[PDB]
Amino acid sequence: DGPTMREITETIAEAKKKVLDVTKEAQANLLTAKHGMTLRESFEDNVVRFLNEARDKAGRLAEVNLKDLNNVKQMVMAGSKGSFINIAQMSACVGQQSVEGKRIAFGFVDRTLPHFSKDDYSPESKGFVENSYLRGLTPQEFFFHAMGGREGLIDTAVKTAETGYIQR
Amino acid sequence: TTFRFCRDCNNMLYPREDKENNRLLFECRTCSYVEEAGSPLVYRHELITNIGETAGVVQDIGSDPTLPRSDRECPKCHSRENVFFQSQQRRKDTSMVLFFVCLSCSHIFTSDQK
Amino acid sequence: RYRVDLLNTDHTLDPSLLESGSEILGDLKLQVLLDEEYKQLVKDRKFLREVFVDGEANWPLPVNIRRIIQNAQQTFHIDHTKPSDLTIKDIVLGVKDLQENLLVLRGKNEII
Amino acid sequence: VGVLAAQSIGEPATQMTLKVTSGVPRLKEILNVAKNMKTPSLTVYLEPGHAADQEQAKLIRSAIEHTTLKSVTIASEIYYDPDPRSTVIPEDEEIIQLHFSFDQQSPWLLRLELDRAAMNDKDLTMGQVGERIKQTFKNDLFVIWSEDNDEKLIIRCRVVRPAEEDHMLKKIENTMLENITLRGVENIERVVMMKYDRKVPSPTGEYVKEPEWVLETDGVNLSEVMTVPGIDPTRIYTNSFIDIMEVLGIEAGRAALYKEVYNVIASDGSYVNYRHMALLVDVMTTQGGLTSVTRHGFNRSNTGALM
Amino acid sequence: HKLRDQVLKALYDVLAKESEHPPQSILHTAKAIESEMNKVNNCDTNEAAYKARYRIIYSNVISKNNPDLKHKIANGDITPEFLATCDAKDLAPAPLKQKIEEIAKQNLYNAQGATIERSVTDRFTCGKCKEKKVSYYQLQTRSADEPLTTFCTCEACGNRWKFS
Amino acid sequence: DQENERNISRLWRAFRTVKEMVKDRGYFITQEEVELPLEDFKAKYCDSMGRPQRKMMSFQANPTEESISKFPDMGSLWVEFCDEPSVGVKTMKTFVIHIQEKNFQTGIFVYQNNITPSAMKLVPSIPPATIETFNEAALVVNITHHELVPKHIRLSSDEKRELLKRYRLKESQLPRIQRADPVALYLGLKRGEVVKIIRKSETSGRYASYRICM
Ligand SMILES: [Mg+2]
Ligand SMILES: [Zn+2]
Ligand SMILES: [Zn+2]
Ligand SMILES: [Zn+2]
Repeated sequence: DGPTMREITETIAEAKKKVLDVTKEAQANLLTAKHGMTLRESFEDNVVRFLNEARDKAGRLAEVNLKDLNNVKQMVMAGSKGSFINIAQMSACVGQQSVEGKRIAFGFVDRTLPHFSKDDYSPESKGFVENSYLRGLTPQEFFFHAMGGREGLIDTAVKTAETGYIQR
Repeated sequence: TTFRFCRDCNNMLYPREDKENNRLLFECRTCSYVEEAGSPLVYRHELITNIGETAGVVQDIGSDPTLPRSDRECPKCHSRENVFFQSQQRRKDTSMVLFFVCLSCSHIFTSDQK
Repeated sequence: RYRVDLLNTDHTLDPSLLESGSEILGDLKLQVLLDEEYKQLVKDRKFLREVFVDGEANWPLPVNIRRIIQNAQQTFHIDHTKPSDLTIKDIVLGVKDLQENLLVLRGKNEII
Repeated sequence: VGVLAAQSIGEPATQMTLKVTSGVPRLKEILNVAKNMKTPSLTVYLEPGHAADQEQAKLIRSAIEHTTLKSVTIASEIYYDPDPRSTVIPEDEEIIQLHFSFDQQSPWLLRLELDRAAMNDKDLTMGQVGERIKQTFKNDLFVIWSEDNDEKLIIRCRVVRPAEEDHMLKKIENTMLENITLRGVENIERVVMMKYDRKVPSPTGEYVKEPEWVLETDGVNLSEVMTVPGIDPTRIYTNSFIDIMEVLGIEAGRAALYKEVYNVIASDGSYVNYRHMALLVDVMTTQGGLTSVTRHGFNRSNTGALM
Repeated sequence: HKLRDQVLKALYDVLAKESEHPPQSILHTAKAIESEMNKVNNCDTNEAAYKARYRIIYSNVISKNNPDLKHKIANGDITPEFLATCDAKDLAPAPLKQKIEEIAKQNLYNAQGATIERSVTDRFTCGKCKEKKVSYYQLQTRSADEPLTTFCTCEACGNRWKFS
Repeated sequence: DQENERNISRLWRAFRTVKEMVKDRGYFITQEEVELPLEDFKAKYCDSMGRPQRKMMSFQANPTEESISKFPDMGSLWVEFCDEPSVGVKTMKTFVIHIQEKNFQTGIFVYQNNITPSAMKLVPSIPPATIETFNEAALVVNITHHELVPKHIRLSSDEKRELLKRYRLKESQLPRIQRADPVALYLGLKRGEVVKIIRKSETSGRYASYRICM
């Protein structure tokens, strides 16, 4: 529904604002430098925490809007198939893509992908798929989604052989 | 801690000691030229390094496209154009310092807030 | 939850649970039986608290009691009015009889 | 029962995933020991008499962590000071008259420079490290040092002698830097302390999540960390169960092993029943010693040639 | 007695070197000798810790920073207490002291390590405690034909479970 | 302080572990004795200013009435604390001869540091008297007080034979335990002995098991 979609949009927007504020603080060289962790590690932790909170909040918002005549709601509270995260990803937001915990690294020098200027850490440049499966993905986000899926496939293809050996 | 080469044959002078007047004779080993050094400091280690964050300032950084652009002013020329980039010395340990270079004054300046 | 007093005041039973509850209020014999059973219970409590050091109570165990006593109620129509005809001596003998008739190790020697 | 247990452990290892090792490779290591570490961590519990004293916890950390000169040396430089009893460096005169209130030494000064924070983080005043190297040799090195109250921390040292001294001093200071222990037991690296809690029995006979501080490490050793003061020697624990077995006997070995395997297989996809896991532990430990299921480990038993 | 007279000579030298050249020379050498006896009240040439405390006090007098300690010991600072101080970290001078506490505070901060904190929600209930403080995760473990795992982590008691 | 206090406290705690060794091995020691406080220990064993004198600090001990009542054959034991950091061949030779003369069958020997093989080649001499070696570093902390270590108890030969006849095993199908095991060395048992193990199970609480020291 329209108003709920608008609230989703502004929720993601204020999350982006929090991220930008943190980046300004970091680039102004005053940070708490979180204990046990290096400066960049603290920065990455803060931003990933913010983005995942955004995704969770938006998904909860969509779910609590959703009508009782909605059939995917009917299945998901009826047990069998689907999930909260499935509803959230098909309607509200995909969320930040992942390559072993760290988000998408600068394979190209200083940048993730050749469509941006160097030395960014804004989430859309490094791979936050803000959008949703209903609206489809901007092509950069499409690429990062492909990265995450490929990681899952290769992990399956190695773990199956090793677990078979070690079962025998 | 720098090296001084023998002027007579381009080989670095080595520390060797006056056995009686007690002076630093940087002597050549290739030829017999000898030289008196200036300070008793000879060897130097620096077990901790923290330098290199402003590397590779070429005279024409602005010719690259992929550097971003901003609107801070050069506090020498106050031109509103400038170019900024991350610290160059890529350790796991470095900072988020931005180094601003302006095309007009060709001058570098940072944004530290200590 | 567990402590019962038959001669003192504070933990005295309501005598309408059992029709022969009034007259037994005062017997030293049944009081002794209840007291030693209570001591047995508190020894079990100390033992469990030293084996499960955290205090987790949910554990995998054999045959469930709760369903059995529940359907016992739903079969034999317990009410809210009739005092039970159970007697204290009957209860505390029956538990120990079941306690021994449980059998995992057949045998005759001391070790078994 | 054995086949039942084997299948019941095998199948949920198939749907299991892949800082600290976990997952499939950790399970392979602990099922296939292979005394290699990759996370040799061991948790240390404090003495209960020190419940929450952070300074006490740091004090135990400073007692336990291994440190050499790498940990403390900022700067090293060499010098030719010709005068055996006066200094070419202007600043190092008060130090000279401190240590002057036994002459036949090379006039080749070696100079060191430390960090005050890296000294008193571990409560090393530099006085005992100066006398520490002094008692380390006592035969070849004059060792002269500053006060701990100065704004710069320097160690003055010269070789005594009964040519070529540059590279001997280089080798000597290299050995200096490398091998002089300062405090703490070796094979223990940077140690951190977390703020845990424990469902302790309440004094009124209930349970409460009372917090306490725990020392945690990134190396392994056992024969010494039990012996340090201020520690609980009873509840110490290590992931590397082979060392647990060696120090504590194979009963504690198999208990630790069962703890480890339960931890790995209950990180996700819990749970299997207890008895299967216990049977696996017992058949892997019923020889008086640990026996990995390899091409050789259980295979080289006095067992049927056909199987 | 050689160590006695040597410490006395050093003390007379450093108090004669003071900016307040004391005309009470006998009084200040009385201060010197009474500091000598209260100093040897620790060990009296029996342990090297006597020499260590001697180094501490001698260099503290010398240091400059600080110089005012000379006048303060000349006009007060009753030395039998200053046998039993051991308390060089709290003297000569105050700015270095303040530097010491801020160094120690930063060290204590850097000692205690990683504290990742498990962002939550409130929808599910605990499998054991049965309260709603539930925290989760996403990733997919098995083959591609199925969705994520929907990891669970309770925080009211610390319980873990899972939902399909 | 410097190392004197650590040396004193380490010696004190090693003495504690010693003492409880001998106590649970079955020799008769007053319950107050094992928690003897450190300052009292030092007052008992300071010579001049801080030095502990280990030579006289050793002691004899006697089997309990109960341990005699089950086990018919244990003579008095005897402990030792040599003061040299090394181990002297003549020193231990005097030790083993003193054991022989006093007619002892179990001789507890504690070394500060390494033992030269010449001073330990003749350790397995004079049967049936047996000689046992220990480091203070191995004795600074009682092993059994660790909570992962279950209770260990010893089997008489009679009840061991009863166990074999009941469970119909033959003497090799029991799970084993090494001679070089820490708890095995704590108990001091030798080849062919059976240790009953009581550990706190989780599906029945209390569970029994046995091992063989082979
Ligand atoms: Mg066979
Ligand atoms: Zn030349
Ligand atoms: Zn400018
Ligand atoms: Zn819970």
